[PDB]
Amino acid sequence: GFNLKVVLVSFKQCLDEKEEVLLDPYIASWKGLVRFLNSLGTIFSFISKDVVSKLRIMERLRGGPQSEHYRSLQAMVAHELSNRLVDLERRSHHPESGCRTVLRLHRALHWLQLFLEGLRTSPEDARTSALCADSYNASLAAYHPWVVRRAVTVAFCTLPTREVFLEAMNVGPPEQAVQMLGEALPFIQRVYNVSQKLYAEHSLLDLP
Ligand SMILES: CCCCCCCCCCCC(=O)OC[C@H](COP(=O)([O-])O)OC(=O)CCCCCCCCCCC
Repeated sequence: GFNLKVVLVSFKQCLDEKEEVLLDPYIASWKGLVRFLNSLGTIFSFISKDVVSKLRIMERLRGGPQSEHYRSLQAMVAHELSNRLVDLERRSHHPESGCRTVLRLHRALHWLQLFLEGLRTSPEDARTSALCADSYNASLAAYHPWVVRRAVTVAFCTLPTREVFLEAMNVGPPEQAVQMLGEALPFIQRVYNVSQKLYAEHSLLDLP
C-alpha cells in the first residue's frame, strides 16, 4: 500500500526542535522518493541510480567511526570543514565527502520538489514534458554539460500526462492527489530551505 503522501509527510521528521536537518530521517525519506521515481520507469528510474549511490555513501559515513558527526547536516558541515575533509577546489583528497554528496542529493530534491509542485498547479490533462524540462533547467541542468542537458531535455519529449503521475501517487483520483500535494509539499520545502540556507551560509553551493 505504498503511497507518496506518507513519503512526503515523513520529511517533517527531518527537522528537530532546533531546526537541524537530521540525516537518518532524510535518508529514509529519500528512499521513499526513489521508490516513487522507480515506479515511473525510463528516465526517472535511471536518474534515481545516482541518488541510490549517494544515499549509500551517507549510510557508510553514518555507520563509521565518526558516525555522530553525521547525525545532522549542521554537525556534518562543522566536522568536515574544521577537519578539512572536503575538496574545495576540485575532487581529489575527499571526492565523496558528506558535504559534496548531500549537496547533490539536495539539488536532486530541488528538481523533484519543482516537478511535484508543477504537477500540483498544472491544468488537467496537461502535457508534462515542458514541466519536467523546466524543473530540470531550474534545478540541476546548470551543473550538466551541454550534450547531457540536451539529452535529458529530449528524454522527456514523450511523457505520460499529468493524470498518470498523480494516479501513481496512490492517494486517490487526480483531484485528491492535487489536494494531497498542497498539504504535503510544504514539509519538503521546509527541509530544502534549511538545507539551502546552511550551504549558502558556508559558501558550499558549488562544491566539486
Ligand atoms: C522529476 C525528476 C526528479 C529526479 C530526482 C533525482 C535526480 C538525480 C539528479 C541527477 C543525478 C546526476 O546528475 O548524476 C550525475 C552523476 C554524478 O555526478 P556528480 O553529481 O557526483 O558529480 O554522474 C553520472 O551519472 C556519470 C555517469 C553518466 C552516464 C550517462 C550515460 C548517458 C549519456 C548519454 C547522453 C549523451
